[PDB]
Parts: sequence; C-alpha cells; structure tokens
Amino acid sequence: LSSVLEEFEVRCVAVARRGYTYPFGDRGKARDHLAVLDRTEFDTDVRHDAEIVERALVSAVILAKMSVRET
Amino acid sequence: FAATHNPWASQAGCLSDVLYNTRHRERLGYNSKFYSPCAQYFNTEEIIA
Amino acid sequence: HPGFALTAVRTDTFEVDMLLYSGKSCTSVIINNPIVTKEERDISTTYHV
Amino acid sequence: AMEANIFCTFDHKLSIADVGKLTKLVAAVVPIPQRLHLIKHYQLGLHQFVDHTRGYVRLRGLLRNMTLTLMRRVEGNQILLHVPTHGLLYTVLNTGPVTWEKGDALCVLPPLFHGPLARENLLTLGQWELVLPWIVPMPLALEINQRLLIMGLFSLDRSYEEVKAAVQQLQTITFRDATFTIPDPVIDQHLLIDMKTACLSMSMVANLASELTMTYVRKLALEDSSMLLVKCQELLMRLDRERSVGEPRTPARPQHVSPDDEIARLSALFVMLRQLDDLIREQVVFTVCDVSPDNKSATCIFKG
Amino acid sequence: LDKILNVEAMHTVLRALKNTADAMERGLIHSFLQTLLRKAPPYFVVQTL
Amino acid sequence: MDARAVAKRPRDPADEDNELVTALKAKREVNTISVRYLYHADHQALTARFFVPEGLVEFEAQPGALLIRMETGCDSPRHLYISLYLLGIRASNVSASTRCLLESVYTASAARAALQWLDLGPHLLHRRLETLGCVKTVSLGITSLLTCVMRGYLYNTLKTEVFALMIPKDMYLTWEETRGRLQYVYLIIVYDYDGPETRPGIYVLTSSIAHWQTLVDVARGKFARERCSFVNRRITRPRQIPLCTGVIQKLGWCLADDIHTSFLVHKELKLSVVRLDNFSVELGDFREFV
Repeated sequence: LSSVLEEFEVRCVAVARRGYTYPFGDRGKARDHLAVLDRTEFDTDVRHDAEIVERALVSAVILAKMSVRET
Repeated sequence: FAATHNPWASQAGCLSDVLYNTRHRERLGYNSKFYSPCAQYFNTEEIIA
Repeated sequence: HPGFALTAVRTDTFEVDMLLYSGKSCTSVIINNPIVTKEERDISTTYHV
Repeated sequence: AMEANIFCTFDHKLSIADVGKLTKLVAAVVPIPQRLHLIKHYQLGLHQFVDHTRGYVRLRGLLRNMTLTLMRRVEGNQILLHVPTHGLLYTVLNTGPVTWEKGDALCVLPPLFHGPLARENLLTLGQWELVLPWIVPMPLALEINQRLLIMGLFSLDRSYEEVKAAVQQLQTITFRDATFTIPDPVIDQHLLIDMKTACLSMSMVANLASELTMTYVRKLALEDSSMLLVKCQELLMRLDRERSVGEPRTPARPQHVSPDDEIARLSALFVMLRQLDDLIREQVVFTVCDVSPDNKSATCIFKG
Repeated sequence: LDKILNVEAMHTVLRALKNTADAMERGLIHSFLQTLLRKAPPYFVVQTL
Repeated sequence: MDARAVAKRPRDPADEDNELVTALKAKREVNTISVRYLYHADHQALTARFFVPEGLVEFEAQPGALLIRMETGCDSPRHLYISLYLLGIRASNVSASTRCLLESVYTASAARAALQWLDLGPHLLHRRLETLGCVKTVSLGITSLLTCVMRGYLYNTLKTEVFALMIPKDMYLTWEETRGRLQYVYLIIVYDYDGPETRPGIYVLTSSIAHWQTLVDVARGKFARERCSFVNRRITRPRQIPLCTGVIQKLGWCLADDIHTSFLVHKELKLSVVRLDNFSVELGDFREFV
C-alpha cells in the first residue's frame, strides 16, 4: 500500500496544521493528541504500521469531537 | 409603591443596566472619554457603597 | 411606531455665581516659611517656591 | 566658569533680517561633521552632504557619525554650539514633523521633505542653506526606514498597476498626527545607487543564506542538545502550503561544491550584513522627559 | 552697551521675585478659599438641619 | 590667561552665595521668601512630573514603582501610565492567587481600561510600552501628580531617606548561584506563543552580567521553551510573521547586597515583593531578540 501510504502520511501532517489554528476549549488537553500526531512515523517493520495508524486515529477521531464541542 | 415603573431599566441585568452600569460596561470595550449622563443613576456598585 | 418608547435623559450645565459665608475664626491655617527648590532645563533654570 | 562651546563664523555677511532667523534655531540640533573649535559655516549643517545621485542612505550613514550639536547663543558676528554630554538634559526645538509626547525616544534622521511645498525655506545664504535633520520618535523612524526599503524592492517593478498602487500606499504614512507623505526614492525610471546597494545587501542575505545553511544545519541537527534544529530543517523548505505528494522531504542543499569557494560564499554572506548594518539598528539620541505646550520645545535627556 | 544688560538682568530677577511673592499671597488666599469651599455644605442642607 | 588663573582650584557652587543671594546682596531688597538656601540644589537625579488619574494610584503610594507609558489607538486617551503591578494581571508568570489578589485592587474604570487596551491590539505588547522610571513623592489627590526619576538615585527630598525599588516576588528572578558585588537589573518581556493569542510573561532579571551577547546567551537557557515554541509557531502557520520571543531592556543597577524580600501594605493587603534598596535608575531600551 505504498502509494496510498504516502498520501496517508501527508494527510496526517495536514491534520495538525488544521487543528492548530482552530480555537479549542482546552489548549492543553488537545496538546497531547497533537503531539501524538506529530510523532507518527512508519517503523522498519511493516507489521507495526497497522498499529501506528491505530494510534494515529485515536489521536484524531477523538480530537475532531472536541472540534465540534461534542461530548 | 408599584414595584417597577419600567422593568427594562430597573432590573439588575436589564438591558439598560448592562448598557449603562459602568461595572457591566467595563466587560465591554468602550471609550471612557465619553461622558454619559445616565451612568450616575445606573452605577449601582458605587451608590450601594 | 415600533413597540417601545424612549425616555432620554440629558444633563445641562449652567455657569453660575455662588456666595460663600464663613464664621469668624472658623478655621486656622498654620503655615511655614516658603522655600526655594531649584531645577535646571539648561536653557533656563526654573525655580519653585 | 564658562560653558564649553564651539564657535562658528559666517564667511558671507549676515543681514539684520538674517540674524533674526538664527534666534529661532537657538535651541535646535545642528549636526557637525567633526568636533573642532572654530568652524566656518560651510562645514556647518547637513548641506555639505547633499548630492544629486546619492540618496537617503548616504545621508543616514554619514549622519550616524557626525557630532550632534545644539545651537547655543547667536552673537551677531559669531555663533556658539554646545556639544551635548550623555546623561544631562538639553532642550531641543521640534524640527520634526510629528508632535512628541513625554517619554518618547527620539532619534535623528535625514530631512525627508516631500514634493508640494510647505514651510521649508529659511536661511538661503550665498547659494547655501542650513538644512537640519528631522528629529522623530523611534517607531516612526522604524517605519519610515522600512517604507523606503520596500519602495526600493519595487523600484524594479513600475510596469505593474498593482505595484504602482501599493507604492502609493507606502508613500503616505498615516501616523498619530497630521500625515506626511514620504518622497519616492525611484526617479527617472531608475533607482539611486545607495538604495540599490542596500537592496543588494538585503537580497544577498536573503538568497545566499538559503543555499548555504543546509550544509551546516544537517550536521548540527544530529547532536540534539538544543532540540529545535530538526524543526528548523523543515523551516528551511520555505513552503507556504502543506507539502504536496511530490518531491519535498528534505531541503535542497548544494552539491559537490568546490572546497574553497564555500569559504568565499560564506564570507560574502557576512560582507553584506556589514553593508546592511547602518539600517539594521536605529539608535536613540534623546529621551524627552517633558514637552513644552504647543509641542515646540522639549527637554530631552541626551543618549549617545 | 554692556552695563545696560548687567542692569537689565538684575531688574529681571527683582521683577520675577516681586511677582512671585505676590502670586504667593494670592495663592494662599486661593487655597484658603478652596478649603472653605470643601468645608461648606450647600444652603438647603444647613437649612434642613 | 594668567599663570595663577590656571593654578586656582575649581570653585564649588556652595562656596559662592546663591545667585538669588548675589542679586539681593547687590540690591538689598528683602522678600518674604527664604532664598538664603536653595532646596533640591544637590540632585544628580533627573526627574519629570506625570499626571496620573486616581484610578491608578493604588500600590504606587509607596515610593518606588515603574512608570510605563502605554500607547493605545484612540486619539483622546493618547497614552496611559501603567504601573508594573497593574501589568502583572496580564502576565502569565504571576501566580493565580497573586493575580486574583491584586486584580481586586484595580477595580476602577481607569485601570480596567488598561486591561481592555491590552486585549485590544493584535500587535505585540513590548511595542506599546516605554518605561519612564520610578515613583516618588506621590501627590496623592483626586488625581496624583507622580514625580518620576529618569536617571540617578531614588531618595527623599533632603536625602533623609532612600526609596527602594519594589518588584513583585513572582516577577523577580536570579539566574546565578553566586551573586556579584554589583548587579544590573533588566526588565524582560517574553512571549510564549499559543493558538488564540501569544500570552506574555513578564520578569525582572537582576544579574551581574553587563555584556549584551553573554546576557542573551544565558537568557536563551531558561527561555528555550518559549523560543522553540516560537519556532514551532513559525512553521505551524504560513503567512504569519511573528517576531521576537523575549525582549530585554536595561532597567538600572543595584549592589546585590541590598536585595531582600519585603511586602507592600495597602488596603490591608500584604503583597510579597523583592526590594532592591539603593536602586539607581539608568534607563536603556527594548532590544529585540530571538
């Protein structure tokens, strides 16, 4: 999935530039998820990749909920 | 002895209170240089004291 | 005519003379000798008394 | 004992109506090229540095080094000129266009009179005039200093209507007082030599650094003690939008560069900061404590 | 030409000193009156009391 | 020019009678005013009177407190003379307890105007300020006329007492463990960047360091966090041109033995503040740095 993998690697990097500008109820609670998002990278083992994306998505899908002030 | 001859200015937090009481008007940005004749009646915090 | 009415208030300033009265020896004014401090603007030395 | 001064004499005769014009400037700065004791009027004032081709930056760069001096007392046949000492308050006349509030940090700048005439002419004397430097608040100097640098970068682009309009907008500063438009450095379709050299000093620093710094940042980012040079490697990219799905993953770095020329490019990067240094850092020369009514005299503690 | 100026400066100091002492007496009157204007209720207050 | 004339020792003004006495001796007139001795005649301190409205006098009745002008937009209130304490409510360094403590003390429209004019501007805080020196001789009326020192020592009239600089304890910081015999006081605003607004954090950093380069080098030590956050905001936001991350201005000097804690006492509200005692003022200027 390399050709799609690079597009995912770009879209994760864009997500933080979007999340940084938009005002948040909690400046510091979202800091954890944004730093988790900055730390994404793909390990030399292919098998770790599915984990990374998982820890990527817990980083984002939760954060977007704070975006709409959803509980 | 009627409770309130005008409810829109007599209530605490009525429109003209938040518009003329200086302690409310402070929460809003405003020019202090302008002189407002009504303020002396609605500056409740200073007349309570 | 929309529903509400207005009750404009307006302060007005009158220049006026005013006549004071005070009793004999109502108050004392203890005073000291005047004194002269010196300042220098280098174009002219103001003094203060 | 007498105050120390600098006597000045006028080779050309003075009229009774002329000497009255000096009593007006009795409390005004008069820059001198060099500390001396007796001075002819020729060496007096900024007029000796007027040029046709040379522009605003020549005046600024020589004005940094001239010895500031107030006029002290007209004598009819002579003129005293006290040299201010650092840390003592001196009154100054408000030659600058802008009114000074108390506490302002003033600084000296070349005169920047614009096209339509206003009060300018005072002391024509034998094909000679006593031009006087503007005294202006520090922020207005910081702003004028940039307006000219940007009109210089636009001096190459007067074909475009958008630049043609933006230049006009930079031309007229809007300050907390009556406004004073700034004269355009460009003239006769061609930029003056000083602004051209200064714009080169800026654009060399803007361009020579981009190709050079990667060879060093790539090596420094390894250590990690500071912990931001890795973030700075991405700052080198100079991309505005988020990266496409294409080339960029690392900044562009020079290839193979011959062993010695890298020293010459490096040192030429540092030679341009020296040309830029006269404009990089303005310096306060007075700090006004109180101002006279009508903002005409002020009493500033001297700095420098 | 110079004795003129030596005498004129001395006249200037004496003039500026006589006028300052005079202004001092008027300022003493002025401040004593300001004090009475701060220690004098309006008529209707004293009349009611 | 006689050989004896250069040989004479310099003549101090006290040896000669006062210039007013030199006129009165010649003309013999005797005013009511006592011009026999001039007050304030021995003052290396340079000073200036500033009218400050009564809403800002609190915590300034104590002599010794910075005066800082604050330019804001509106042409009617061209400026406003903030204390150092009043600026502490905006600072992020200050304790929330101290902030909520002293914020009650500034319950005046004149002071609340200062918070509003601080919030109002997009441009950075360090631009709007210009330090004026230190309070002394509060005129203390319906509108105080504060005397402020531009240079020299703070002290009483007649030099009967030396006013001391008071710096709220949360702003005071020392880099070094072994204090020098003399040390300079510098005021340091430091922006730490953040999404909705770049909140400022004020400090006052006494140090024996005088050289600018070595000073800023040691400063980037503690402020690496703010500097890296500025670099991170620089890349996080395109077409955003945030400038300098701390700004240092030389505020004066003190002998470093004088430094010791104290408290201001106002409205029965004790406030712990460090107390430079014989603090000579020698103003500098804000020096941008990354």
